[PDB]
Amino acid sequence: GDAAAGKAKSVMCAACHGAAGVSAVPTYPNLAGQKEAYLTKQLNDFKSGKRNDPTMKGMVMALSPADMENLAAYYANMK
Amino acid sequence: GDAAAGKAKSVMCAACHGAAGVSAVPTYPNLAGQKEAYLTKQLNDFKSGKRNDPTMKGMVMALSPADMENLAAYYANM
Ligand code: HEC
Ligand code: HEC
Repeated sequence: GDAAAGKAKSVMCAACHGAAGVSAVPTYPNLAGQKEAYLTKQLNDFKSGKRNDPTMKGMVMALSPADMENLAAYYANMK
Repeated sequence: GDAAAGKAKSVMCAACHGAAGVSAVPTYPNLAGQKEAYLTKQLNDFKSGKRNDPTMKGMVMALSPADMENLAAYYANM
């Protein structure tokens, strides 16, 4: 959805996925420029438990449907 | 893993993930420049069934552990 709203919500995400969506640790994925619909589905799937990862299930706990779309827009538009 | 061997096993993967690791389709992820260790984990997780996606489970059933490392290195280093 809204890239700017996503930025506002990305401070925690940046600690692991990087300030510009490129991670510095090899087990944390890069998000910069990823497909927006794919990113949204992953966040939806962590929240629902469809994709089991204890760290990310925890990170999406407080995210609304709009928040996940917005975070996806923020990373997808990274160049 | 061995990027060169990976590239040689990548024809099927390229059909959805793109010839240069950037996909054309909104629900298919880009793999280009992704972290090698992360990509390797996901492939192992599709094969073990720990990550559920009917399409990718299918795609990994034929791959050895080395093939999966090799594909990961191929995408990670492009
Ligand atoms: C570490 C403490 C993290 C923080 C903070 C955030 N994420 Fe994360 N993320 C982390 C790990 C270890 C993984 C991989 C899980 C695995 O299967 O090995 C991820 C993965 C994601 C993904 C999936 C990417 C993909 O290519 O499929 C996304 C979309 C993602 N993370 C986004 C994201 C957001 C929006 C965060 C804050 C709200 C966030 N992550 C925090 C580790 C960590
Ligand atoms: C479509 C018909 C595909 C073919 C052929 C291959 N993959 Fe795939 N891939 C596909 C989908 C629909 C998804 C997303 C599943 C989801 O969770 O929505 C994926 C995902 C991957 C991943 C995970 C990437 C991530 O960021 O976590 C990887 C590492 C991957 N695909 C690699 C890969 C390889 C090596 C392939 C052939 C051997 C391959 N894919 C084929 C769809 C399709």
